[PDB]
Amino acid sequence: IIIATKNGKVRGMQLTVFGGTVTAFLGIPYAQPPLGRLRFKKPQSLTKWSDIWNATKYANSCCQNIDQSFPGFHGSEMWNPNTDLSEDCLYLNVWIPAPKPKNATVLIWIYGGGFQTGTSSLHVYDGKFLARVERVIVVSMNYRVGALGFLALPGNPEAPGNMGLFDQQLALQWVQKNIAAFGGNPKSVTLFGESAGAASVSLHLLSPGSHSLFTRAILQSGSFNAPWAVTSLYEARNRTLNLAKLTGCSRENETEIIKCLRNKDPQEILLNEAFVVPYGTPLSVNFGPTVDGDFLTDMPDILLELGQFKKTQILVGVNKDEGTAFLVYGAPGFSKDNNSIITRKEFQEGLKIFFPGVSEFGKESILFHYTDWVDDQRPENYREALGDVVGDYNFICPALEFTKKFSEWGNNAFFYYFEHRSSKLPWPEWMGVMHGYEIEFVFGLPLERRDQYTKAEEILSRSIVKRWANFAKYGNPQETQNQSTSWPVFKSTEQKYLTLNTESTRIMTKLRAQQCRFWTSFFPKV
Ligand SMILES: *[C@@H]1O[C@H](CO[C@@H]2O[C@@H](C)[C@@H](O)[C@@H](O)[C@@H]2O)[C@@H](O[C@@H]2O[C@H](CO)[C@@H](O)[C@H](O)[C@H]2NC(C)=O)[C@H](O)[C@H]1NC(C)=O
Ligand SMILES: *[C@@H]1O[C@H](CO[C@@H]2O[C@@H](C)[C@@H](O)[C@@H](O)[C@@H]2O)[C@@H](O[C@@H]2O[C@H](CO)[C@@H](O)[C@H](O)[C@H]2NC(C)=O)[C@H](O)[C@H]1NC(C)=O
Ligand SMILES: *[C@@H]1O[C@H](CO[C@@H]2O[C@@H](C)[C@@H](O)[C@@H](O)[C@@H]2O)[C@@H](O)[C@H](O)[C@H]1NC(C)=O
Ligand SMILES: *[C@@H]1O[C@H](CO)[C@@H](O)[C@H](O)[C@H]1NC(C)=O
Ligand SMILES: *[C@@H]1O[C@H](CO)[C@@H](O)[C@H](O)[C@H]1NC(C)=O
Ligand SMILES: *[C@@H]1O[C@H](CO)[C@@H](O)[C@H](O)[C@H]1NC(C)=O
Repeated sequence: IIIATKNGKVRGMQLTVFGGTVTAFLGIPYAQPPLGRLRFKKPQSLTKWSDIWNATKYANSCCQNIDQSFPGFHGSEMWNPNTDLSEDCLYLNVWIPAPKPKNATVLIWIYGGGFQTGTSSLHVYDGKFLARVERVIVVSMNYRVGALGFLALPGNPEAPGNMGLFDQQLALQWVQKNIAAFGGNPKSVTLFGESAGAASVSLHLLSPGSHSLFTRAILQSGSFNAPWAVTSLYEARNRTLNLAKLTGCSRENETEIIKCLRNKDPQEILLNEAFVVPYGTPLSVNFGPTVDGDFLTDMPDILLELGQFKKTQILVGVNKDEGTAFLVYGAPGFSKDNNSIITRKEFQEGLKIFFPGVSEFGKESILFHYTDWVDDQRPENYREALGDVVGDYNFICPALEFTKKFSEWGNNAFFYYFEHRSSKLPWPEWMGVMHGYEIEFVFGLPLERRDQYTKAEEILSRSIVKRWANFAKYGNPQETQNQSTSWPVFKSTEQKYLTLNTESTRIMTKLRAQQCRFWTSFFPKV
């Protein structure tokens, strides 16, 4: 219950899970607190300690604006930090099965949230069920989000960009140096993540500094080639300057700007992040990954296109209704509290909200491609169309394109389409299988017969958990014991994918083929 790590001993705590025991180490530091002269810098190496570090509580979450759009509503508030905000947030968590394993595969979770929010302490990222049920080790880290994590003056070590990515990288390396002491196999490390975390995972596939830090990869609802995932070096600079002016820190010595931004206080930086883009959307990523020339040596689309990435197996997937969650955060006529039937002209107005800098002709080409109703009468037609637009453009099509390009270089890839709507889903039914609501199934929360999930959800979560684990341990996401549908590899020819739900597990082909041809080939031209 005490473990010696390369920088000191840490005390853990024991959890009882399903008539058994998991050992939890919550809040292990892994970097020097990035405070004072360290803010905006790459994380620094943690200096040794002689005590027992008490790893018994989740540590501070990184500073972030929180979602206040639905005060008191669990659908939104379940994603807000459940631990004090602080700049002193570079901690990680380890769940180890009991008894202590001897060469366990390690699952490293990277949370998502548009690169501006999120924290490893969330209830639906609790790693104890995976450790209990499949006897893997689960690791998760906090990493700096927003401008504190991704503010970029490229080339300038005072604000080089991609600090949050380097936080993640530092944690991956902590797993390399220390997880063997916990009973884990550092040669069997699977990164998994969702949304911006999935996109983070995919950039770890392109980053040479990360190639030796993990074995395999799982990408849930995200990848770097998503339109939100990489800030241009153009946007990045115009955005730090806009931050600087809104903080009265505009100097000409760009390091003087950073030193000036360093003595502003977190909430003053946080309050101004929102306005560095002239027009934002519910998908805005004001401060995200950039081609820093360090973590990321070239535009990632080129590296993807030209085969420059770690060669290994990947597991990629998306949910049936990725886009709906964003509609009630700005789109006219939408509300979580009715069925949000919108008209044609509301739909068009919605496009102007989601595609502000897109020409009139671009916005018409979207309307044209999505408004060809099989049934002209359905009053939901435009409501569903807008969600499909938002989901295909932002998630499903970039994910498919990522998997095609990655598998063309010879590696086994598996693709899933999650289409089960949680029976506990607090959001209205019309929003469907929403962005982020497969995470609870992946982490095995429906395995706890106490918390209001159906039988069928237990069965499906149990199968997903087995498949994620077999992918991590063995590179192959099969459930071999219970006469399950075999999960085929995804090849750029047949493009077979696996659907996940309670009813039927079907092999299908060429997900959203007609919609993605518009987004991936035509639309980038406009
Ligand atoms: C590049 O920077 C300028 C400055 O942004 C403005 O000031 C910031 C501090 C912030 O408050 C933003 O909301 C502002 O927009 C941007 O130029 C402005 O453009 C918008 C309309 O596009 C408008 O507010 C003003 O006409 C412009 N202001 C100035 C001083 O020129 C510009 O949009 C930024 N981005 C790009 C891609 O050019
Ligand atoms: C669904 O609800 C939306 C959201 O607006 C409502 O306004 C509050 C007063 C309350 O009634 C809540 O349920 C919502 O927050 C409706 O959009 C509104 O529509 C009316 C009439 O068109 C208009 O006055 C408002 O500007 C709209 N608000 C917006 C666009 O934010 C919508 O009409 C409702 N749809 C259905 C089918 O009931
Ligand atoms: C670290 O914790 C030591 C023992 O704490 C034990 O665990 C917690 C959960 C409580 O149940 C406590 O009563 C247990 O004994 C302390 O003795 C020690 O002082 C702590 N160290 C620091 C630096 O806080
Ligand atoms: C763990 O497995 C690796 C190969 O994945 C092996 O080289 C190593 O010796 C093993 N360590 C143990 C069993 O302690
Ligand atoms: C001002 O900028 C120069 C480079 O133009 C840099 O060398 C110097 O360190 C900056 N001033 C301070 C006080 O850092
Ligand atoms: C396989 O089926 C058994 C019932 O025979 C069930 O208890 C078990 O949880 C299932 N395992 C998986 C991985 O689905």
